[PDB]
Amino acid sequence: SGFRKMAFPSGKVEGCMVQVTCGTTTLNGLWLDDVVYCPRHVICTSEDMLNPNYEDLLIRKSNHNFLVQAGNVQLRVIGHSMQNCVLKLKVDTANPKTPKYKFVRIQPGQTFSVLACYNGSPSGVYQCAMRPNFTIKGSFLNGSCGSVGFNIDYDCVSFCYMHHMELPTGVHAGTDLEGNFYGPFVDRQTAQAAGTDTTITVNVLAWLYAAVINGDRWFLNRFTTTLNDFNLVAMKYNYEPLTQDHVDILGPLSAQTGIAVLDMCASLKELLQNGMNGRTILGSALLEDEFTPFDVVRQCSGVTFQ
Amino acid sequence: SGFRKMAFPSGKVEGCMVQVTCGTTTLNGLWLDDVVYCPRHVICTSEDMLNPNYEDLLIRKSNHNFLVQAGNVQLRVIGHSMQNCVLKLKVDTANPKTPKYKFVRIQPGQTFSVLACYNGSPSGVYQCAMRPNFTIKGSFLNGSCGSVGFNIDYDCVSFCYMHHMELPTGVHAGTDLEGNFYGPFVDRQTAQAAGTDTTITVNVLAWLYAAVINGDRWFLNRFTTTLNDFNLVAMKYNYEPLTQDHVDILGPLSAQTGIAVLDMCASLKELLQNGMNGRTILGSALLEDEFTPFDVVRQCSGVTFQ
Ligand SMILES: *C(=O)[C@H](C[C@@H]1CCCNC1=O)NC(=O)[C@H](CC(C)C)NC(=O)[C@@H](NC(=O)C1CCCCC1)C(C)C
Ligand SMILES: *C(=O)[C@H](C[C@@H]1CCCNC1=O)NC(=O)[C@H](CC(C)C)NC(=O)[C@@H](NC(=O)C1CCCCC1)C(C)C
Repeated sequence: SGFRKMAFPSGKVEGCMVQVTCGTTTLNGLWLDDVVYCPRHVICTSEDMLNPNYEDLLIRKSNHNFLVQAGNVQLRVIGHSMQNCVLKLKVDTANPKTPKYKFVRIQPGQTFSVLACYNGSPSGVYQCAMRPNFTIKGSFLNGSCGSVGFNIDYDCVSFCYMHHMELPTGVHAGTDLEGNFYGPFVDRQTAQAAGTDTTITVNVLAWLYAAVINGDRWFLNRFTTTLNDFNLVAMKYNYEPLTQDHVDILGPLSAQTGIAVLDMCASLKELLQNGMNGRTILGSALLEDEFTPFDVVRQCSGVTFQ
Repeated sequence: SGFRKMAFPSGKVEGCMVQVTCGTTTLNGLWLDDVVYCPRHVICTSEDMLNPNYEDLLIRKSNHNFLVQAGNVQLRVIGHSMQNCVLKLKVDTANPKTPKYKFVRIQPGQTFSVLACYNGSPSGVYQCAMRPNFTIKGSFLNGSCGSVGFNIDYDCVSFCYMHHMELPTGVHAGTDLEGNFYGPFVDRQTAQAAGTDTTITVNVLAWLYAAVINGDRWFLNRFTTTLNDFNLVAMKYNYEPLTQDHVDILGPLSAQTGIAVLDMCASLKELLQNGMNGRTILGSALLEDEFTPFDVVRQCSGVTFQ
């Protein structure tokens, strides 16, 4: 038993991290086959980031201006191209540690593991969720750009996020591996408003199901509710509306616990309107919304990866 | 900025996990050089675990009775020995993925990363702390035994924990890699009382320092306190006493924030006696005690590993 914030094993991603240096700016790159992917603002100076002209800055750069180091061995760049907000540096050596990989663009509410790196070396791994406002609540310092978010399915690593910037709110914004930002953000040091965040309701319900599987059942009440009446209450507390698709995704958890989804919604409705009265659920005094139903079933059934 | 529960990169440990099968019982093993380490109750049946005679059970076992598989390749056992509560299976092939490693016995209050494995395949990675009562609050299912806890220092993996059992309280007990249990526990299915847990005070203070570094400063009050008067209040709320050694360990965090340790203790004293009044610190409504001062400085300074 037990339930913990669990991240994917990072071994397959660790073998792909390199250091990319262009002048003074050094950050991390993703070495897949004979291509190194990294944020394009590596070609920027501190004065350029206020309003950078990336194409103009890149034209003044040639292949030798990019210092790519994998561990202690330097990789030679033999070509560079810019795809949206990421640079693609073709190197003369293909990464022998390249795993089976995929480039995916995740949806809001989905989770992924972040491998925080500095100077091409991993610092730690943690689990994140794509917030409804297309930000993430990560842990990034100077030089962390190029760190990637990923999921592992069987033996295939699904790269879905690359870190680019931090907003003064404390949250972080980035792109997919094709260079397209998540949300209305741009890679420039200027005022950008992030929309108000919302609680991921289907993830809270999945977390409550995990609590039942682990023996934390005090919050279960004797009532049921309709999907419409639940969403009217959840909307009041800044919860996303629960769709029938979300009810279907919670199917596996509902059958394992014998608790209908609308019955669990009735318990969540009482938790929102009355609070916890100083009690905890799975060791938390707040409702957790960064566990997908797939995360819950994977941890509660022991799904492994190759 | 930002602060997350962060685990070490698991790549160096992933290359050491194998599947160990003895009859029906299958669990995980740690393949280091030409030795595979695994919990000794792999030689037990479900009826044996009530009161097992491990030496008698092992004498009836020969080398071929241990099926060790690394991925899809079977490793041949050429010798077996029992050291306390772990089996040491000598295999004819030395693990080419063996990293620089060390066997350490951690102290209560220290943290480490757990790589949860099933059938020798990693499922996820998360950060744990050795509770004062020598248990851990992990996430383990059937077949997780053999999963190891570890820290990474520079390039050396310090193995410190191997999972053995779960108590009905929901907590988990295990051994170091020499087979010696943490706490007064034995590897048998019988009633065993775990001592009452205690909040790790120096870790809470380190967590409050992390909050200040990340801009969460509302809890800082204008008062100071003595080390003795703080421990009298902390004892009332089941906090471990703060020693001068703990004050010295908090030195780096105190100098970075300019907040004396006894000043932060005065703020923690007010938090304990008055609560948070519905407010959060680093997104938590409860005080976190599973971050060491070393964990805080590593995440707040970006320490990497080879
Ligand atoms: C890359 O390594 C770096 C990581 C940042 C900086 C360090 C703090 N935490 C991080 O994740 N990214 C970086 O420097 C960004 C470069 C882009 C401008 C291309 N810059 C930022 O992230 C800056 N953030 C902002 O300017 C926001 C943008 C929208 C709202 C106003 C301020 C930070 C603050 C340096
Ligand atoms: C090994 O894979 C397995 C992992 C356990 C079992 C599954 C639940 N979560 C885990 O971590 N360990 C295992 O089966 C133990 C074998 C030893 C007896 C050698 N058994 C247990 O962990 C059992 N726990 C107990 O018997 C406690 C011991 C002290 C208090 C009374 C009950 C579990 C409950 C099967």
